Amino acid sequence: MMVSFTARAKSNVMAYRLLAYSQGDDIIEISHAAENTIPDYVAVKDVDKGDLTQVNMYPLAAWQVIAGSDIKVGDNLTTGKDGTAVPTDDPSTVFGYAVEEAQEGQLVTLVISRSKLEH
Amino acid sequence: MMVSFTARAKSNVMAYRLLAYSQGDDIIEISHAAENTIPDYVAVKDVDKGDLTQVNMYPLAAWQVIAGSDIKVGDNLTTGKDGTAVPTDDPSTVFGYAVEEAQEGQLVTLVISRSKLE
Amino acid sequence: MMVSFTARAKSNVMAYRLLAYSQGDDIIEISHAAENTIPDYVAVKDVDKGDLTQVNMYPLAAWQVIAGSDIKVGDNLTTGKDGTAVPTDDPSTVFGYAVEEAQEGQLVTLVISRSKLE
Repeated sequence: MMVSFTARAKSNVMAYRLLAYSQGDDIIEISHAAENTIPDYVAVKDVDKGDLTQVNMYPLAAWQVIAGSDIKVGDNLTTGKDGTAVPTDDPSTVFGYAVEEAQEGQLVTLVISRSKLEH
Repeated sequence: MMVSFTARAKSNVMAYRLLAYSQGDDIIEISHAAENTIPDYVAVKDVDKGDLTQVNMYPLAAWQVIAGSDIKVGDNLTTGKDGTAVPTDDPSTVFGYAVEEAQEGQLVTLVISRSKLE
Repeated sequence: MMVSFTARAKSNVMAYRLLAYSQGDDIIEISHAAENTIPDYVAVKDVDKGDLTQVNMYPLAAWQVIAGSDIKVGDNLTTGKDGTAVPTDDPSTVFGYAVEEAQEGQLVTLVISRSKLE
């Protein structure tokens, strides 16, 4: 159950980083989601600025994202720098919670959820 | 692993049209979502009025629907006629935005507002 | 994609009951969701208090859950007692709506939704 569309990278996109969709010229542009925002989707490949890319979207349950800092199992997560995922406690910016442990730079597996886990 | 349910078409349903769920006697019913309403899902096959179907619903951030008129990238979309997707200027009726161009009758891909990301 | 992780039961958990997740000591802890709360998932097997268990979470838009009382198609559902699903009128507590009927104690199928049907 995959749905695909073509996009243009408006800035360099690295694999396993959170993505924002934006209005380009006759095309959707993708870029790393901004810090402390709710992402639109997640990248699974690296795209160079200005290149076309096929964005394949899958049913939502869990995402694999690079950790922007140390993440503990059960942390609530928001967007960090460069489209990474980082812990937060601001409920209005949470988009998921970690179910694996990850040091900064490692791939974290998170469950998509706009509600925080009770700590 | 998928959790399915039986549904009955309240009226004739066409593949890749927007659907609304409604209560029936011992059956959830499906029909094309009404003009300018927020849809519940999208049909995968034709279902004649009165016939049953197994709904295999996925939580998606993007849908593919038949365009009811010409659509430009980024247009905000609501339900048109016969369960199609069309642009609108009324924010309270929008359920997603187009991520590609489509002419009337062409499949259009769109990104949903009311997903697990809302 | 689905995810599989190892959790610890904070309390006794029964098959097809609503679950709440909480943060434990570098592990997710599970227990029956509390009455009138929004659950995080549903158990597929009994788990004794203190035991580790393998949770497999799939991309599902519908769940199967034990009914806490008689449920009719279209009922908006919240968490009842002992992790069961019951009808409710409080919009703040709804987590889905029934798409099949179920007597108390049987399995009901529901579509996940923070909004009431219609």
